[PDB]
Parts: sequence; C-alpha cells; structure tokens
Amino acid sequence: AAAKKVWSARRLLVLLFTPLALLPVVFALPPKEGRCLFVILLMAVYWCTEALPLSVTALLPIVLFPFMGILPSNKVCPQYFLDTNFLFLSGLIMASAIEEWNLHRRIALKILMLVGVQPARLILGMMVTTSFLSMWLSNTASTAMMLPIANAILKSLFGDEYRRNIWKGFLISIPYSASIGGTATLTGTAPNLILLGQLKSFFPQCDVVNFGSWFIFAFPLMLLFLLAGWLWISFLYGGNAEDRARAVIREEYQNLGPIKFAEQAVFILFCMFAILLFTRDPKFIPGWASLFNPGFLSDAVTGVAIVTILFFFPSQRPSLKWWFDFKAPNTETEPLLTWKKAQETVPWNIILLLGGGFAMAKGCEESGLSVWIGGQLHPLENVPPALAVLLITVVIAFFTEFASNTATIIIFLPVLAELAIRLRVHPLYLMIPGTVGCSFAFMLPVSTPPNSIAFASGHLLVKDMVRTGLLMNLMGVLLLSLAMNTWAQTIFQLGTF
Amino acid sequence: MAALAAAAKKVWSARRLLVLLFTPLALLPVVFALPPKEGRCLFVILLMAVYWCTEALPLSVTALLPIVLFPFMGILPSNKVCPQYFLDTNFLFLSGLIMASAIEEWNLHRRIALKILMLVGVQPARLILGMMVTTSFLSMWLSNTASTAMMLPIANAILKSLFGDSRKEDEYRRNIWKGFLISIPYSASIGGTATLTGTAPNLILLGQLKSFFPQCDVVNFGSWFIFAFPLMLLFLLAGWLWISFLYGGLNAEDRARAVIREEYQNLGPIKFAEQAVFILFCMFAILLFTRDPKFIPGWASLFNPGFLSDAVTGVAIVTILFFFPSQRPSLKWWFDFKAPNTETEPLLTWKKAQETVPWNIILLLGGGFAMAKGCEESGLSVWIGGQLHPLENVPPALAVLLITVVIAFFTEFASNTATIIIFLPVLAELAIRLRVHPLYLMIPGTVGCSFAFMLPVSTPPNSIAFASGHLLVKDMVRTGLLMNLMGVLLLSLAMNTWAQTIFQLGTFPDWAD
Ligand SMILES: CC(C)CCC[C@@H](C)[C@H]1CC[C@H]2[C@@H]3CC=C4C[C@@H](O)CC[C@]4(C)[C@H]3CC[C@]12C
Ligand SMILES: CC(C)CCC[C@@H](C)[C@H]1CC[C@H]2[C@@H]3CC=C4C[C@@H](O)CC[C@]4(C)[C@H]3CC[C@]12C
Ligand SMILES: CC(C)CCC[C@@H](C)[C@H]1CC[C@H]2[C@@H]3CC=C4C[C@@H](O)CC[C@]4(C)[C@H]3CC[C@]12C
Ligand SMILES: CC(C)CCC[C@@H](C)[C@H]1CC[C@H]2[C@@H]3CC=C4C[C@@H](O)CC[C@]4(C)[C@H]3CC[C@]12C
Ligand SMILES: CC(C)CCC[C@@H](C)[C@H]1CC[C@H]2[C@@H]3CC=C4C[C@@H](O)CC[C@]4(C)[C@H]3CC[C@]12C
Ligand SMILES: CC(C)CCC[C@@H](C)[C@H]1CC[C@H]2[C@@H]3CC=C4C[C@@H](O)CC[C@]4(C)[C@H]3CC[C@]12C
Ligand SMILES: CC(C)CCC[C@@H](C)[C@H]1CC[C@H]2[C@@H]3CC=C4C[C@@H](O)CC[C@]4(C)[C@H]3CC[C@]12C
Ligand SMILES: CC(C)CCC[C@@H](C)[C@H]1CC[C@H]2[C@@H]3CC=C4C[C@@H](O)CC[C@]4(C)[C@H]3CC[C@]12C
Ligand SMILES: CC(C)CCC[C@@H](C)[C@H]1CC[C@H]2[C@@H]3CC=C4C[C@@H](O)CC[C@]4(C)[C@H]3CC[C@]12C
Ligand SMILES: CC(C)CCC[C@@H](C)[C@H]1CC[C@H]2[C@@H]3CC=C4C[C@@H](O)CC[C@]4(C)[C@H]3CC[C@]12C
Ligand SMILES: CCCCCCCCCCCCCC
Ligand SMILES: CCCCCCCCCCCCCC
Ligand SMILES: CCCCCCCCCCCCCC
Ligand SMILES: CCCCCCCCCCCCCC
Ligand SMILES: CCCCCCCCCCCCCC
Ligand SMILES: CCCCCCCCCCCCCC
Ligand code: NA
Ligand code: NA
Repeated sequence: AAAKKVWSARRLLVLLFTPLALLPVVFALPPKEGRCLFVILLMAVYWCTEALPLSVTALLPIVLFPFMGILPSNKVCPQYFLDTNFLFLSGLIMASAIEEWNLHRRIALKILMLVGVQPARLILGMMVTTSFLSMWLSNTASTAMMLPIANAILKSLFGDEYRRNIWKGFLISIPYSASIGGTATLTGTAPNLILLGQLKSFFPQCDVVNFGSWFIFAFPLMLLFLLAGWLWISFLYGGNAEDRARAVIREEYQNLGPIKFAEQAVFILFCMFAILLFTRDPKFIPGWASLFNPGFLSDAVTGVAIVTILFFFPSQRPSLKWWFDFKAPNTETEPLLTWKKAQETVPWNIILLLGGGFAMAKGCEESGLSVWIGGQLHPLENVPPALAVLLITVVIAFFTEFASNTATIIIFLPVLAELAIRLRVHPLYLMIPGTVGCSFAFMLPVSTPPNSIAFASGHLLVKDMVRTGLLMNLMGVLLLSLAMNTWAQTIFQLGTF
Repeated sequence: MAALAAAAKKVWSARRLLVLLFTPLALLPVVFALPPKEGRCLFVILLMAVYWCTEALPLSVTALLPIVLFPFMGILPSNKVCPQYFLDTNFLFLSGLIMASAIEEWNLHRRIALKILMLVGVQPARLILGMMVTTSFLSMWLSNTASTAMMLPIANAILKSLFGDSRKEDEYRRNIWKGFLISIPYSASIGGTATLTGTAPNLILLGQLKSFFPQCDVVNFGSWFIFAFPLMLLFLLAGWLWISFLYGGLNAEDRARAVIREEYQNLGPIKFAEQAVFILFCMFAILLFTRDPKFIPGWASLFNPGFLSDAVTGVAIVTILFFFPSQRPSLKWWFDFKAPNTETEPLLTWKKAQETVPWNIILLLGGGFAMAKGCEESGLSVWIGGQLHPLENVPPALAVLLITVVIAFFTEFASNTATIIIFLPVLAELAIRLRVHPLYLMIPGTVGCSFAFMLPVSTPPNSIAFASGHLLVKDMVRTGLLMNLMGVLLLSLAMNTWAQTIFQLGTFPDWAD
C-alpha cells in the first residue's frame, strides 16, 4: 500500500533519518571520537544509499569537521587534493587523450583478432589485460583506459536478455579486475606504498618487505583471486557464423586504417608514463628519484609532467619543409589534447570523492578515533591470532566498501600497528592482511574510483554489483587467509615472533 | 619586403611552441645570477608569468607547473605543493561557482536582469545606467563572462526595437549602439570586484595572504564587501557618466518597453525552484556576510575560534541545492494513492554542476596558491625585499598610486588572475620594506588588476563585446584610458580614506614583521 510511496521518497527519508539514528553514537563514546564516528557513519550511509551525490557526500567533512571541532577548515580543505589525487587526475587525463584519438578502438580490434568472438574468452582476456595494466598503473587509471576499450568491443561484436547480461558482466569485470590487479605489486596501487611507508615509520628494524618479496607473495594471490572472479562473472553472466563475425572484425580493423601520428604520439606518451611511474623509485634498485632530494618527488610529479606534454605536442607530423615553403598555409596546429575536451571528459566527481576520503581519514586520525578503536580491540587477545586476523581482514574488506582504499588503509594501518605489538604477534601478519583487503572494494560504485568509472556507463545496477561483490569479498578474504596461513609465513618469516 | 612579411606570419603561426621552447632558454640566467633556491623559484615564477601572458599553454596547464618544477628543483616537496590547490579559498570559490550554476540553470539571472531593466526606465541615459547596474550587480555572483554573454542579446534586442537624417541620425544611432555595447563588459568588470567570489583575483589575494601572512585574517567576505561595494558604486557611476558623455549624448521608448515586457513574459510565472534558489542564494550571501563582520561579533563566535571559515558556509549552503526538491512538495501526495510515484528532481543535479563549473579557474587559483607558498618557503621573498632597497624613501601613498597604475595598465594585455598572481609577492615585499601594512599595497593591486578596459584581449567580456562588430579598438582605447585613470584615483581614495578603518591599516601589525 504505502510501501511504494515510502520507497519513492527514500532519498529524503534517508537524509533526515540517518543523523537521528546515528545520534546515539555521539553519546556512546568520548565526545571528539563520537563526533568523528558520527561523521564517518553518516558519510558511509549516504554513500551506500545514494541519498546525496557521491561528490556532495564527499564534501561533508568540510561542513562537519569544523563545526564539530574535529579539524579546522584550513586543515580539512587542503587534504582534498593531495598528490595521490593529482596522480589520479593525470591518469584520467591520459585516458581521455587515449580515447580522444580512437586508440582504444585499435586496441579493442587487436584484442578481438587475438582472442576471437567468445564472450567468456574476451572477458578472461580483459581480466588478464586490466590486471597486467594494474600492476604498473593505478587502479583508477587502468579502469579509465579499459572501459573505453571494453565498450568498443561490446559495440563491435553486438553491432535480448543475453546481450544485456553480457553488457553487465563485461562492464563490471573491468573495475573488479583492476582492483584485484592493484595488489600484487607495490607500485600497483597507492595503499601498498602507504603500507611500506607506515612500516618504515613504525618499524625501522623490519625491512624484509621489498618489491621482490611482495611480488612473489602476492602474484599467486592475483592468479587465484582473478580465476575465482572470472569464474564468478562467467557464471553470473553468460554461464559459419564465427567466420562471418571474424570477417566483419577484419573489415572494421581495416576501416580503422593506418595508425595516425597522433595515435603513435599518445601511445608513446602512455608508455613513457608507465615506465617513469615504475622506475621512479623501485625498492630493489634505486630509481631516478634518488637523483634529487629525498621525499620531494612522487608519482604525482611524473603524472603531471607527462600530462603537460599532451597539451602542447602537435597532433600532426611536423615537417621542416613547412618553414621554407612560403606557399604553405599559415594555420595553427592542433595539439594532442585541448583543455576543453579534457575538462569535458575528466570525472571531477571522482577527484572530489577521493578528496573526501582523504579528509575523513585525516579527521579520524586527528580526532583520536583510531586510537580509541585500537584500545577497544584490546580484549581480542585470548582469541587465537589466526581467526583474529581473519576477522580483522573481514572487517577491513567490508569497511573499504564505503571509503576509498587509500582512506581505509590510512585509517586502519596505525591501529593494526599498535594492535600487533600489543598482542605479541608479528606486525606483518596484520600489516599485509589489511593492505591487501583494502583493495577488496566491490559492493558500491563509491567503494573505489574504478567502480564509479564502470557505473558511469549506465549499464550496471547497484543490486547486481552488490551481488557480485558479496562473493568477491568472501573469496578474497578466504584466499587472504590461506595466503597468510601457507606461504606468507615463510616469504616474510612472520610465522615466528 | 614580402619575404619578411611571410617570415613574420610563419613565426606568428608557431608562436606558442616558440615561446614555450625558448622561455626556459631566455630565463636560464636568473638561476646563475641569484642564490640557488631563490634563483630556481624566480625562474619558475617568471616562466609561469611568460606562459600565462603569451598563452603558450592553457592557463590550467601552466597552473600545474609548480607540481613539476618545485619538487625537481628542491624548492618544495610534492606532498607540500599538491595540497595547496584546494585551500579553503578554493572551496569558497567552488561553492560560489555551484551557486552561480544553480542560479543560471533556473533562469533566475534573466528574470532579475529583465526586472531591473523594467524598473530603471527606457530613456537612453537611464537605459545605459540600468544596463550597467544590472550587469555589475549580477557580476557580483556570476562570472563576468556569463553576465556579459547574457546581457549582450538583451541589449541588442532593445536597440533593434528602439531603432526599428544624413550623418546626424545614423551617427547618433551608431554612437548609442557603441555606448550600450561598451557599458556591459565594463560594468561586469567593475562589479566583479565588489565581492570576494565576484572574481578570481580576490580569492588569489586571500590564498596568497594565507601563505605570506598566515596570522592575517582581517580580510573576509564582510570586510571585503564593505570596503569594495562603495568603491564599486562610485566607479560604476563614474563609468556610466563617462560612457553617456562619450556616446549617450549626456513611440520608440514604448516599443522598447513592449519588447522588454514580451521578453519578460516569455519567462513564465515564477516557479517554486526559482524561489528556492533565490532564498538559498540570499541565505548564502547573508551567512557569508555575518560570519565575522569584525565590528559585530558574528555567528562564528558560537563555535571553536579559528575553525569556521567562508568555505564551510559556502559548502554547507550549496549542499542543500543537491537534495532540495525543485517542485513544491505537497502533503496530500502521501494520502493520494492515485498520484504517480515519479522520482522528484533536486534543485541542482551534479551532472549540470560538473558541466557548468569552470574547473580551469579552480586549477589556476590552486597554481597561484602553490606559487605563493613556494616563493615564501624558498626565501625568494626575502631576496626581493632586500633588492627593493631603493624603493624605501617613497611615500606610501605615492607607492600605492604607482603600483595601482602599473597593475591597471599591465592587465590590459594579460589575464587579471595571472597579473595579480605575479604581482602579489612583490607588493607584499614592498609593503614590508616600507614599514606599512601589507594590505595597504595588496588590496590596491587586487582591485586594480581587474581594471582591464582598453583591449578586447584584456578580459573575456571585452572579447564578447568585440565579437558583435559594432565596436572598434579605438573606442575601447579611448573609453578605457580614462576608465583606468578614474578607477586608479577612486581606488587610491578608498585605500587612503575608509579602507584604513575597515582593515586597520593605520599601524604596522605585529604579524607583518
Ligand atoms: C541505520 C543506520 C543509520 C545506523 C545503524 C547503526 C545504529 C542503529 C547503531 C550504531 C551504534 C549503536 C549504539 C551503540 C551503543 C549503544 C549503547 C547502549 O545503550 C546500547 C544502545 C546504543 C546507544 C546503540 C544504539 C544503536 C546504534 C546507534
Ligand atoms: C553499523 C555498522 C556499519 C558497524 C559500525 C560499528 C558501530 C556503528 C558500532 C559497532 C560497535 C559499537 C560499539 C561497541 C562498544 C562500545 C563501548 C561502550 O562503552 C559504548 C558503546 C560502544 C562505543 C559502541 C558504539 C557503536 C559501535 C562502534
Ligand atoms: C596469434 C599469435 C601467434 C600472434 C599475435 C600477435 C599480436 C596480435 C599480439 C602480440 C602482442 C600483443 C599485444 C601485447 C600487449 C598489449 C598491451 C595491452 O594493454 C593491449 C593489447 C596489446 C597491445 C596486445 C595486442 C595484440 C598483440 C599485438
Ligand atoms: C629512462 C628510464 C629507463 C628511467 C630512467 C633511467 C633510470 C633507470 C636510471 C637513471 C639514473 C639512474 C641512477 C643513477 C645513479 C645511481 C647510483 C648507484 O649507486 C646505484 C644506481 C643509481 C640509483 C641509478 C639507478 C638507475 C637510474 C635511476
Ligand atoms: C627552434 C628550432 C629547434 C627550430 C624550430 C622547432 C619547432 C618550433 C618547429 C619545427 C617544426 C615545426 C612545425 C612544422 C610544421 C607545422 C605545420 C603547420 O601547419 C603549423 C606549424 C607546424 C606544426 C610547425 C610548428 C613549429 C615546429 C614544431
Ligand atoms: C566502524 C569502523 C569505522 C571501525 C571498525 C569497527 C570498530 C568500531 C569495532 C570492530 C571490533 C569492535 C569491538 C569488538 C568487541 C568488543 C568487546 C565488547 O565487550 C565491547 C565492544 C568491543 C570493544 C567492540 C568495539 C567496537 C569495535 C572496535
Ligand atoms: C622572457 C622575456 C619576455 C623576458 C626577459 C627574459 C630574459 C631576456 C631576462 C630575464 C632576467 C634577465 C637577467 C637579469 C639579471 C642579469 C644579471 C646581470 O648579469 C645582467 C644580465 C642578467 C643575466 C639578465 C639577462 C637577461 C634576462 C635573463
Ligand atoms: C539566516 C538568515 C539568512 C536569516 C535570519 C536572520 C539573520 C540576520 C540572523 C540568523 C542568525 C543570526 C546570528 C545568531 C547569533 C549571533 C551571535 C550574537 O552574539 C550576535 C548576533 C548573531 C551574529 C546573529 C546575527 C543575525 C543572524 C545572522
Ligand atoms: C520531515 C519528515 C517528518 C517528513 C518528510 C517528508 C518528505 C520526505 C516528503 C513530504 C512531501 C513530499 C513530496 C510531495 C510530492 C511530491 C511529488 C511526487 O512526484 C513525489 C515527490 C514529491 C516532491 C514528494 C517528495 C517527498 C516529500 C518532500
Ligand atoms: C576621483 C578623484 C578626483 C578623487 C580622489 C583623489 C585622490 C588621489 C585623493 C583623494 C583623497 C586623498 C588623500 C586624503 C588624505 C591624505 C592624507 C595625507 O597625510 C597624505 C595624502 C592622502 C593619503 C591623500 C592622497 C590623495 C587622495 C587619495
Ligand atoms: C549538537 C549535536 C551535535 C551532534 C549531532 C550533529 C548532527 C549534524 C547533522 C548534519 C547533517 C548534514 C546533512 C543533512
Ligand atoms: C561543544 C561545542 C560544539 C557544539 C556543537 C557541535 C555540533 C555542531 C553541528 C553543526 C552542524 C551544522 C550543519 C549546517
Ligand atoms: C612513425 C612514428 C615516428 C615517431 C613518432 C613519435 C611521436 C611522439 C612520441 C612522444 C614523444 C614525447 C616526447 C617529446
Ligand atoms: C640544471 C639546470 C636547472 C635550471 C634549469 C631548469 C629548466 C627546466 C625547464 C622546464 C620547462 C617546462 C616547460 C616546458
Ligand atoms: C641540486 C640538486 C638538483 C639539481 C637539478 C635541479 C634542476 C632540475 C630540473 C628538472 C626539470 C624536469 C622537467 C620535467
Ligand atoms: C510564500 C513563500 C513561498 C516560498 C516557496 C519557496 C521556499 C524555499 C525554501 C528553501 C529553504 C532552504 C533551506 C532549508
Ligand atoms: Na575503498
Ligand atoms: Na563576476
């Protein structure tokens, strides 16, 4: 009867009734911690229920932290656009440049020629490709450069419920594969570098974690969880015609024609971006960041430097004969990317969302909420450490679904640092579970910017994404526990304290 | 001689690449001339200045230069320069842009403009005055470019309706056309200085104050408004008199009033969304004003000192735009089971906001703040103060006149925001070296960098007006020369008479030393 009427106004009802429901939190724990927890819970609920746009919810700290006395405006506001956000913006601009010159179509047609007209094989090929791209570029960047290519593929082979299901599956597998792939390498995603920095700050003695050890530990995790995710996606979606379809694919590739100068320039700039990102500071061989002051340079500097070239590099081959040829027309050349097209195609909502995550992370750190959570985790000492770490990675994997991976790893890593020494257990045996599990962001489009990029297409629903992310999180947690039980104990020698 | 012309044309064709690849080569000697950190910071600042003035790179891309240059050159680490791009001043700017987008999306701006045009009159001088008043009062909150772009069609329609012999009549017609087409961008530029969110340079002043003098907080929305609004009104009246004398000659009226009515009636009745947006904008302005007027204790005194700012108020106000319904809610909807259950539309959707907010200006403000921070940390400001030794005996008032004239005539070629970004550290150092309040030199520069009246390339509103075709460059120059002179004189009067009381510039402050 009235259920439809109530559901019609669900957004306003959530907006007005969430602070009322979260009010007892403020009185439950100490004042500043209570206010910070209230803000975190309000932001998480508004993100899950989509009561407000993800950017508008991301701007909540600017209003709530100063009013509640947690952080001043001049402290919460600068956190919104940190160097990690600049790296993400540079990756988004690079993806926009790649898509703007129809290089994504070329890559898509090459992938179809390599694989063939089979939805499951194409899905697996994109899982592999996006995971490979995620080990060297950040998850958001790989997702932004791979959704255009996936959409090109889908428009290629398909030119009714089966088609729509393939749409859903092959548009949702890309952000999920990127999130899975970010974990294997330290350079793969920001939370790994955050973990390394927090380990260096907290534990100068502990230095067993490097690029090689982390890679050999986490690449099997990539393979296992990627196979599990691919099987889950295939089961959920999709369970002389072939010659004609392949002939159409060759015809489309020929219709693409020879590769233009702008396409090659953009591809070379992308390759330089990836190479300079990887070689900036490897943990086994010093990078070119050692040629400068220590700690001055980061991935943001490289991203902005590479992106700046796109805005002045010519999109046509420059000929020295033009200067001598007085008969040639004197027309201005088109750069690789104009700022108008970039501003049109850059998702500033994702930038604001990441900034809100950073701001809420700093608010949690400054208000003393993290210390309070660490203190409340005290009675988890008579409980055996194995399933204790299991439940810790469970709660981390189910908390990263609201905020960004960076925000949740920053929030939870010092808590685990205090907890591990308090409980007489190996610090890494808690460091690495949380760092890996923060990337297990699969429920909501707000969980990670890859999910937002995928959801921006409009072919994905919240219900289907949550249904997939349930089992994705469960298998990720189980594989994390298995890794910590079998081969993490010997690679990182964390089985003996 | 034709070969030289062809070579010059070819050089001008590739001027952007030539400037971009030759500016570092030309600016290399400053690194060797100066101490290392100061020299590198000066090289970066001059490179950004040249790139902004010549438009070799997009303004946003040039604003991202510090993120590359400061970490490489050791001036400032990445984790210290990157957060400078969203200081709370930039979030106040973003909130103002969101409010302006909400106002424009519901045609409230057109309704206000047409109402003011109806009220002011139809007489030539009265029509010019009403057009200028509308453009200036509407540029306080909208961008000057948007106000000019909306007001040009209305002025064109009114002029066509009004004039629907020999040299006298058509000369008068063309002069009247020129007067209306020149009165809009000048009024927009004048009005932009009235409010902090009116134009970017005011927020640049705020952000660079946050860096050079973190202890300085006397400049806020209320103080800036109470300082600039009388000055804006005086300069607007002076410009109106000047334009009317130059051009306005200081049934047709019935037809013009009829076309204004028809343009107003086409807006339809005032809808609930327009009223809601107007009320939200009024609360926005009032709460920005009354947060800390500095002469009545504002509502910020009810919370922790130093925690609240104009950014918090702006974000809180513009948050309501994204969930407040656009249609009037009805209590009977719950009772009426037969009514459709269609989802309601908010006042502003994030799609429209994202597609109607100029993120380029946000990045430009962030780049300016980052450059100010780098100049402060690198010690280049101390070097500039040391080198400003000869300019120590100059009277402070004469110094204000000279800096205002220089900045007002410099902005005629480059962007106002870039001009103020480049000039603000120099003004700060000169004010420090003169044993006078830093604001006494910062505020004249911030106000005068918007005194861009002489060229179509000075401001985008000037280009919009020039695109009509009824105006020549000579008219621009003749009007803007005396416009600049009058603006400089009025700015000096304001800075010497009543800005002293508003900003307490009489005594050198403790935080300035
Ligand atoms: C539905 C969404 C918005 C909120 C869901 C969580 C709510 C219902 C939870 C979170 C924390 C909870 C509080 C935590 C602790 C206490 C103290 C004790 O007296 C029991 C009730 C009380 C006061 C709880 C009430 C319910 C509570 C406020
Ligand atoms: C609602 C979902 C997302 C889980 C979020 C956990 C929050 C809402 C709940 C779970 C556990 C709860 C806490 C459990 C124990 C205590 C200690 C007691 O002395 C006061 C209440 C307090 C401090 C509770 C506050 C609310 C709390 C932190
Ligand atoms: C059929 C077998 C024997 C030979 C296949 C050769 C061609 C089709 C293969 C060999 C190497 C392949 C490339 C290897 C890596 C990448 C990078 C990835 O981000 C997009 C696809 C792309 C660009 C592949 C496209 C297809 C490719 C060029
Ligand atoms: C162009 C691509 C390959 C990246 C840039 C080149 C990289 C690989 C080069 C350029 C400068 C090089 C560094 C220069 C000097 C040293 C000091 C030496 O004691 C250890 C290696 C180390 C730290 C080098 C590592 C490799 C390095 C970083
Ligand atoms: C300064 C020295 C190195 C020589 C000049 C180098 C640079 C500035 C020159 C070399 C080749 C030139 C290009 C050659 C041809 C064209 C195509 C024409 O339709 C627009 C200009 C454009 C795109 C020129 C721009 C300037 C250019 C890139
Ligand atoms: C919700 C996010 C932000 C934080 C992570 C969850 C936190 C709040 C949860 C996870 C584990 C929880 C604790 C689990 C067990 C106990 C013992 C009980 O006798 C009192 C509550 C207490 C001490 C809980 C307090 C809240 C707690 C620390
Ligand atoms: C880029 C254009 C528009 C502005 C002018 C840039 C060049 C020509 C200017 C900027 C600053 C100047 C330098 C400033 C100071 C000195 C020290 C002394 O030895 C005199 C020459 C020398 C070394 C100047 C040489 C020319 C110079 C490098
Ligand atoms: C909310 C607005 C738009 C309409 C309501 C009237 C305005 C003028 C009201 C609402 C709240 C009011 C403020 C509430 C509290 C204080 C603190 C007191 O020590 C001085 C007056 C001052 C600073 C009030 C000034 C007037 C004020 C700003
Ligand atoms: C304050 C608490 C107690 C009650 C809140 C009631 C709110 C959520 C109700 C009251 C009136 C309602 C509106 C009444 C009529 C319509 C038109 C119809 O197309 C549905 C949306 C819309 C626009 C409703 C949205 C929800 C609404 C605003
Ligand atoms: C539009 C024009 C004609 C009117 C304004 C003219 C300007 C230049 C005049 C008007 C008021 C004047 C100021 C009034 C009083 C003083 C105090 C005196 O101890 C030094 C000069 C100083 C600071 C004057 C400087 C010049 C001044 C600013
Ligand atoms: C005085 C009470 C302090 C604790 C509760 C604060 C509640 C703030 C709610 C803000 C909601 C913003 C989105 C509608
Ligand atoms: C203990 C001193 C502060 C008391 C109030 C804290 C909560 C303030 C909430 C303000 C919310 C404003 C929403 C627009
Ligand atoms: C046939 C291809 C020849 C080489 C083309 C190179 C284009 C530009 C690549 C990116 C260069 C970035 C540094 C200037
Ligand atoms: C070793 C010399 C240091 C000083 C000169 C550095 C020059 C950097 C030029 C950067 C240009 C960026 C825009 C093309
Ligand atoms: C004294 C230690 C640093 C030496 C080099 C300083 C200048 C570096 C310039 C790098 C420019 C990079 C442009 C992309
Ligand atoms: C007779 C007056 C009718 C007014 C209709 C529009 C009301 C808009 C109210 C907006 C309130 C925003 C803050 C809650
Ligand atoms: Na996350
Ligand atoms: Na304006």
